Amino acid sequence: LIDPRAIIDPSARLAADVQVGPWSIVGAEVEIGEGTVIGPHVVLKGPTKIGKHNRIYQFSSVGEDTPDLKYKGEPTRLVIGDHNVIREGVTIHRGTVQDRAETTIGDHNLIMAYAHIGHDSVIGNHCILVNNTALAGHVHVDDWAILSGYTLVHQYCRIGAHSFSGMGSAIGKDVPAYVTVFGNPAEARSMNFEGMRRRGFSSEAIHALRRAYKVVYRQGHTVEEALAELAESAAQFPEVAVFRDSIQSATRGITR
Amino acid sequence: SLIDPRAIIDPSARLAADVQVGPWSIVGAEVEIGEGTVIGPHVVLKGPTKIGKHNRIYQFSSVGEDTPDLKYKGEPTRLVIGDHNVIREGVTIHRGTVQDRAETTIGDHNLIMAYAHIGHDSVIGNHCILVNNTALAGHVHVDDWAILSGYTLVHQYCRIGAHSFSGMGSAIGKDVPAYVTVFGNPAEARSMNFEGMRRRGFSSEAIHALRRAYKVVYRQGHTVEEALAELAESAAQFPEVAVFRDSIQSATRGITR
Amino acid sequence: SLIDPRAIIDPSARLAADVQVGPWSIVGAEVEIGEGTVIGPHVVLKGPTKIGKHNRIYQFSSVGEDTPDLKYKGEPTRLVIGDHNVIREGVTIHRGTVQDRAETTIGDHNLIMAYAHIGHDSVIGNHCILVNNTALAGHVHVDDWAILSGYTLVHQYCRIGAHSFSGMGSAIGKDVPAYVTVFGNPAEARSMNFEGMRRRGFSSEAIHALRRAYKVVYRQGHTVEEALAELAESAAQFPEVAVFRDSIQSATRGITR
Ligand SMILES: CC(C)(C)OC(=O)N[C@@H](Cc1c[nH]c2ccccc12)C(=O)Nc1nnn[nH]1
Ligand SMILES: CC(C)(C)OC(=O)N[C@H](Cc1c[nH]c2ccccc12)C(=O)Nc1nnn[nH]1
Ligand SMILES: CC(C)(C)OC(=O)N[C@H](Cc1c[nH]c2ccccc12)C(=O)Nc1nnn[nH]1
Repeated sequence: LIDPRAIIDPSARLAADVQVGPWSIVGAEVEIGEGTVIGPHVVLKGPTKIGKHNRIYQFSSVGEDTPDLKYKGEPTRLVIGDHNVIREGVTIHRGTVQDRAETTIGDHNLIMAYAHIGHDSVIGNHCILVNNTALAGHVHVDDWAILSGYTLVHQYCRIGAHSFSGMGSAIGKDVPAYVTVFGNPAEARSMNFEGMRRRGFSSEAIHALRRAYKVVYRQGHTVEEALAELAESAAQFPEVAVFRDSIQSATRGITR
Repeated sequence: SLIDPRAIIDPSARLAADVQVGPWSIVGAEVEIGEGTVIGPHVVLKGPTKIGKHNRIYQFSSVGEDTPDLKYKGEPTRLVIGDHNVIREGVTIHRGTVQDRAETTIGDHNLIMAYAHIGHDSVIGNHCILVNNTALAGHVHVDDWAILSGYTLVHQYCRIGAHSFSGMGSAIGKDVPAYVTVFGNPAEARSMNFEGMRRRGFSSEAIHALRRAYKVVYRQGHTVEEALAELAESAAQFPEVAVFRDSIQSATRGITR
Repeated sequence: SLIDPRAIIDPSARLAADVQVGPWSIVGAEVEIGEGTVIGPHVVLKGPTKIGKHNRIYQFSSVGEDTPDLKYKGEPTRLVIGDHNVIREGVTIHRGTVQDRAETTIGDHNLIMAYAHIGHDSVIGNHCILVNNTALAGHVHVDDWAILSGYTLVHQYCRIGAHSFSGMGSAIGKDVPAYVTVFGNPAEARSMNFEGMRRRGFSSEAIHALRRAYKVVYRQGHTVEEALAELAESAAQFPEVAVFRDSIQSATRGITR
């Protein structure tokens, strides 16, 4: 199971069932949960927790220090939940003390080749980061979001649930939930209707969201004006509450 | 010896005469490597995969992996690489899918530069150049002598025409006709790869006919059907113009404008 | 032992006494590493290459490979890296070509982040930051304190001026004068790196002269020659404005407007 050409540190803690391929390093204070397959040529540094039925592909560096000059050797964490797929050459950095000292990844995420998850970034669940997506630092990606290949996300930006970025997008402002964004700089186009139909959203929920988009984007309203209009549609439909909450929590403005 | 003893060579792998495998490389089950092919160190080959003769594959490359685009994979899907190809550091090439071609296909004399991605069921021809971090989604066809500048992104099902050129950071969402130069995200047609025509020894008459051929398609408000009819005569006279017309004829999903 | 036994040290390699090399790293023929330098695991160092003192080179990096550039034909060319440089994961640095100066040169105190590329015959000075996946094509000069944000692409022969800044995903096809801030694909001149100047402690008087110097080049309908002639006075008075004027004077591909 543990290939004899792998270096497993004494401090490491590997649940039974765990596979580690040859020439992989499981470093000091790295936990791995049952069912997790670590590939060949993987560098795991801690303090790091990895959950269950994860797959980490060759040439990935999971749990290294941020090179960001605002990090001076403090003991910070990286947590990864269950049923994640981390592909070839992904880099995931641990937190910094300045924020919450944790980089966090939930469950059922698909992180494609050469993606970068910067320090203190929070990834939720069932997210897809397509090839070479780069999250700068303190980036929050809520559940089911999809970032197309070579999507760049500025420090501290929030990526809403069910949001979609087009290929080569450069995001400098929050993307509300359900919103599709394209280009450099990134601009709002539409709602992720396919994402809603994926979730078996009621036809009434999809209509409430279709309208909610117009309130925010295509009706000349300010953000405070728009939050007021959405407050009843949000009280009625939980799906709209997600959209409304993503705009409310966007203190640094929304992607328009 | 040619096979470094720190490399893992599966019993089912077939190595031909003059093959080199550098240290800590994996030659997985049902990988076939042809005559004089050099596998660097830290290379992962996964099968079923057929690599031809006098190829060079650099460190940190993953050649023959499964697409992550499916969660439950198919077997057997194949990867076929021809002769005299250069695959540089950190390149990812995915095998085909059971739904579509069941094969990713690369021809001969191609240069695939560092960290380029070739997605499931894509077809590369001959004498192509994929510059650093070019990424092909899935079922992309790159025809002979196409050059994609670094960080070019190509959407699923798109055709890259022969002798075409993409500018750095191009995001191609529709077919690029033969010879056409495209730039930006989203990609826009600018001109033709006259530089590339001269290097292939194209007659100046064939180049003048291709310049007029660009105007017919792009600059004179014609339907594609009208463009094809208007090009028919030039196309009969010059094989070079026929390559252009044929690339436009085969675009079901529209051309890059 | 500071040399991991699983590492490959070519007999012809010249390592200072306290050099570290992690497991499964290759220090090839005619590679020299100065005192304090830590090489991580899974690094390929190829020569002829000189690395100075107190450098750090992370896993999956390929430092000193031949350029795939077709004009190179296996000639004996060099890479030279100075002291106190950080080279992050999967960085690729190519040696030079005989057509230029047969050398790729990196100075001191540079931070080169994950999957950056430094093409043949590139010259990087001191205190530069190349953020993730920055790609320099070839013969690119990046002068002191320049910051290039992630996925910045730089065309062959482009000069990146001192204390210059490029935004996320910039595509630089023309020279970036010193202090100038550029964004987007293609790169556009926005203003000057005042944030960067103020922080490094530039004089109020100097910043004010650079602001007017910016106006002169960009905002007064002057051609480059008329701009340089107008700059003559302030260039004469202020060094910072001389660096600016000089970076314009040495621009071979034009300047980013
Ligand atoms: C550049 C590259 C890497 C070759 O392709 C992509 O970036 N992504 C595709 C879509 C895609 C791939 N896997 C997925 C899984 C779930 C949902 C969508 C996808 C795409 O083409 N995105 C897009 N379309 N228009 N603009 N950007
Ligand atoms: C692609 C990726 C990694 C997700 O994002 C970045 O490139 N981040 C940079 C951060 C940065 C700014 N200055 C620095 C100095 C040293 C080190 C890092 C920086 C940025 O966000 N660049 C920018 N700013 N405005 N537009 N693009
Ligand atoms: C992103 C990176 C790696 C830093 O540079 C490039 O993409 N380089 C290409 C090189 C090139 C130009 N002409 C060629 C012919 C044959 C073969 C390679 C080329 C380019 O620069 N492409 C372009 N030019 N203008 N916009 N994009």
